[PDB]
Amino acid sequence: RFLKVKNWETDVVLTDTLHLKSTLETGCTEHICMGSIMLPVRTKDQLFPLAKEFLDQYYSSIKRFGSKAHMDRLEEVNKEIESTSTYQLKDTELIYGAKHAWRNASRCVGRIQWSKLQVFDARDCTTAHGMFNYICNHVKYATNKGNLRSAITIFPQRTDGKHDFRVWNSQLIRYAGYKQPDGSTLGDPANVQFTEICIQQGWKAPRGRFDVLPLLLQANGNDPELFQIPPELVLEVPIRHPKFDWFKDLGLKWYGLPAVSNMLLEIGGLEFSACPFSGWYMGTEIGVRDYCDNSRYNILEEVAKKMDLDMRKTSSLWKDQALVEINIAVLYSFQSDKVTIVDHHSATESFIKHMENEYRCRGGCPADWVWIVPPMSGSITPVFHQEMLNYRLTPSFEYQPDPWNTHVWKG
Amino acid sequence: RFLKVKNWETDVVLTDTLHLKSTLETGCTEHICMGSIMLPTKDQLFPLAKEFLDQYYSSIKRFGSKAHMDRLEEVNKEIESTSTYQLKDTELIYGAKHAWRNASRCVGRIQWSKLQVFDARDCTTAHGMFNYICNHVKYATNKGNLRSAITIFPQRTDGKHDFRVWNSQLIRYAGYKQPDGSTLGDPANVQFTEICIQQGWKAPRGRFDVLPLLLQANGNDPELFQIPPELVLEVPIRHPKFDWFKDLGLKWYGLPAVSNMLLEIGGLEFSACPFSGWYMGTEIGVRDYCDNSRYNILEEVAKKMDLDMRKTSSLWKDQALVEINIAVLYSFQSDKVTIVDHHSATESFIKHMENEYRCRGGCPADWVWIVPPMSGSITPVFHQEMLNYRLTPSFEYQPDPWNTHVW
Ligand code: HEM
Ligand code: HEM
Ligand SMILES: CNCc1cccc(-c2cc(F)cc(CCc3cc(C)cc(N)n3)c2)c1
Ligand SMILES: CNCc1cccc(-c2cc(F)cc(CCc3cc(C)cc(N)n3)c2)c1
Ligand SMILES: C[C@H](O)[C@H](O)[C@H]1CNc2nc(N)[nH]c(=O)c2N1
Ligand SMILES: C[C@H](O)[C@H](O)[C@H]1CNc2nc(N)[nH]c(=O)c2N1
Ligand SMILES: [Zn+2]
Repeated sequence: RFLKVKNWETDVVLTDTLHLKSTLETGCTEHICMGSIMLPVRTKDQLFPLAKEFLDQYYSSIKRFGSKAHMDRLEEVNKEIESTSTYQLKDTELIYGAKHAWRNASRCVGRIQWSKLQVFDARDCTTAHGMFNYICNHVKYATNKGNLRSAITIFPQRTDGKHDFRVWNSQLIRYAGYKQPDGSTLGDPANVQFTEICIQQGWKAPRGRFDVLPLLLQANGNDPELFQIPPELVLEVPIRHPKFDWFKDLGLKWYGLPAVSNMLLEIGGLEFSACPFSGWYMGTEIGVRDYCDNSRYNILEEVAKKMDLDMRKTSSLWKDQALVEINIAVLYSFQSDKVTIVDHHSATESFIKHMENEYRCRGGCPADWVWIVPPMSGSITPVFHQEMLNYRLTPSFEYQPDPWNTHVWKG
Repeated sequence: RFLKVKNWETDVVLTDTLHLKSTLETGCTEHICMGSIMLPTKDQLFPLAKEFLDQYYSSIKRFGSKAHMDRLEEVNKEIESTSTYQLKDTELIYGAKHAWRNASRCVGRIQWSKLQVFDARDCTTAHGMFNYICNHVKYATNKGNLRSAITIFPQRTDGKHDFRVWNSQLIRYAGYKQPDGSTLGDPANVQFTEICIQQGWKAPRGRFDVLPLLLQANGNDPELFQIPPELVLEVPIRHPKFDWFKDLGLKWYGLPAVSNMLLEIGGLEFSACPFSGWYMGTEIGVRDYCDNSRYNILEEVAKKMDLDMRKTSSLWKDQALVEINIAVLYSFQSDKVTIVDHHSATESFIKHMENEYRCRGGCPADWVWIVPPMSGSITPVFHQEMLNYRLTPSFEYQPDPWNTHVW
């Protein structure tokens, strides 16, 4: 079967065959679409077919499908599974798997970059201190003094689910949030729960509005341990506006390195529960979501007051006016400090080229419109007008429950 | 199977049971989501009629009543006999209001029960259709105090006698391809502007020429009619800050009146059912004015604003986009023509959703269409999980008539 998608701005039509290789389920049925739903201990039984399919993919990509190297690897993995109940990926396979998990990430607009991913193998790590060392090296490498480089660090895979490696931080670099007795929040409201865990674990909170959270690292299923990222490794950008001199006095900054650390990396049926990865920011992630979500720093009103817009009627679009200026400031500040950032116009245009290229060389590109379209100025970006097909391919990044909800404490 | 939708800004969780009553298919499967795809006999009829009559009599709290069973029998008699049936006026009004209520792509559904339904099922000619449409337009426009309305022409019989309005909207601006190479007026209507000229129309070849109506009654060739200009309420677009905005020469019409959809009630098909409400500001300012395939004024506006258009990262497009949409709202509000901004309309829809979940068990909703085309995440609908499913009565798409008309 074949499936067509149309760009309604350009009339370019693309044909998807790649969805045929999709096995995992979407959440939708013939009778309900769950496309806007945020989120809709594995035995040898199901593992060898997952390994075989991955190794077929791997050896096909290197033009060795059916070779003796391919057949020998299949044999070797089979015997390792039935004898040890799991198996170890070769370095080349791990790198391939991590790159393709990114390539397959249908919610990621930044995938044109997928093949230039730096993969750090941390599968020999055994302790939380070792994890901290690997993560520091990741941050330093990825940050590269502002010339950001994509990277992923891969800690040992799950064994029986009782010895998991986990990074308890949702991102490697994030600001604390503190609930005050008067009901207000200081810092990032998204991080109040995690901040409280850190404090309970012994973290001495500075209780400011932009406190970089400590790392909370769990090795081999043991209780997690606290570590402070060396401050010289945390590149931050003070936010100023190119026309509004009062904007700096808002006291805003952000960190340069977006580094997601709570997802699970699935490769050939193996589960890597700690696999922090990093790229560089699209400006709206900070300017629209981090700063202007009502549930986050929520600076629209203070910015709009300082711009002296008509704030009495929403049809003045004072929120839309302030939002644009804030996002101009974020982009101006990062570029002025020579920290890598991409605006949503450039990013979505690159994604369309990537997607067309993927349809030609690969037969498709799974894409989640709900997430790909940026959270401001949607229809003046080319992705808004692009039909997209969403389906799940493996290798993949998956969500996993927050570890404090599942962890068995040792004491 | 009893599904939950979460609002991630407010943590409000609603439980949807209405989707289990859904019948038609979404285009999605368990292996592939098509949420962003724009367009995915005697025996079939009686279950359709039964399903509809059942919900009608339930809604008036007469389920399982004498009148319910009688009407079920009478329609059953009529289908066995005539191979179709006719709706009572009460059922027709109910069916049209619920077609709107069920329109999962419509953000303006909080108004669904205040729809004025005009029964035009006695219409037989295109001149009669024109007359009904003029009355609709005058009633709906209401000197700028817009009122929702639908006019329902006779239902399909054998598909040879269809009533169709060939316009996609009752009021739209013409589109002309220049010898110079580009497009004058609305590029989206270049083909329809051709079919009007290629049928008799005499075009002013301006930038904002109201298109004539092309009306097809009973399957005959469609006929041209000019809507009386005094019935077409237009708003000149000015900005409450930039005096040069007026010189751009922009205007738009006040009445959004979709005329090319098909209304399905109880299995009966109404191929000509123009309906109208009032605009959300972004439909004009974001889509009509700033789409690259439409009037595409962003460059000229940014030029007049003297923004740095060298690099995309100056967000000059975004800045211009905001000012254009401030002016649209300002112009309509100043001329006392009903319009709603995207902030108000999406707040209304969240309120509508909670109402529908409370009193009905759910609300089918298409996030890809509901979230406005600018400033998405500062509107509450962006953070609202939505379930999309197809209920009937419904409005459906249908092929353009010129691709079907046995001429
Ligand atoms: C290189 C520059 C990159 C850019 C500009 C970028 C951009 C984005 C953005 C804006 C999102 C939306 C998520 C949100 O709004 O919270 C996203 C999602 C995602 N990205 Fe990328 N990304 C980049 C690199 C990467 C890398 C290196 C990886 C993995 C190796 C990755 C994997 C993903 C995944 C798995 C998601 C799904 C998010 C989720 O489901 O919550 N991205 N990306
Ligand atoms: C009264 C104020 C109304 C507002 C503010 C409103 C708003 C909207 C908007 C913004 C859209 C998106 C369509 C697009 O972007 O092209 C839409 C779609 C739609 N509206 Fe409403 N509308 C209103 C009244 C009505 C009425 C009276 C009906 C029918 C009786 C209706 C039926 C629909 C349908 C069927 C769609 C989706 C059609 C499609 O798939 O393109 N609307 N509406
Ligand atoms: C509602 N989000 C909850 C949630 C939970 C767990 C993970 C994520 C998440 C996952 C991602 F891969 C990406 C994001 C955006 C942050 C981000 C990451 C990267 C690598 C580049 C970029 N430019 N930006 C967020 C989000
Ligand atoms: C990409 N659209 C293609 C297409 C084709 C056929 C019909 C439509 C369409 C259908 C609708 F019910 C509504 C619209 C927006 C116009 C509109 C209509 C009404 C009643 C109120 C409003 N405020 N606005 C457009 C759209
Ligand atoms: C309800 C909805 O699915 C949710 O708000 C999504 C919408 N699209 C998004 N898109 C991106 N990139 N990031 C997000 O967090 C979200 N949130
Ligand atoms: C491809 C995509 O489905 C298409 O551009 C849609 C996106 N969402 C939309 N939403 C609304 N309200 N109106 C539209 O025309 C569209 N177009
Ligand atoms: Zn779907």
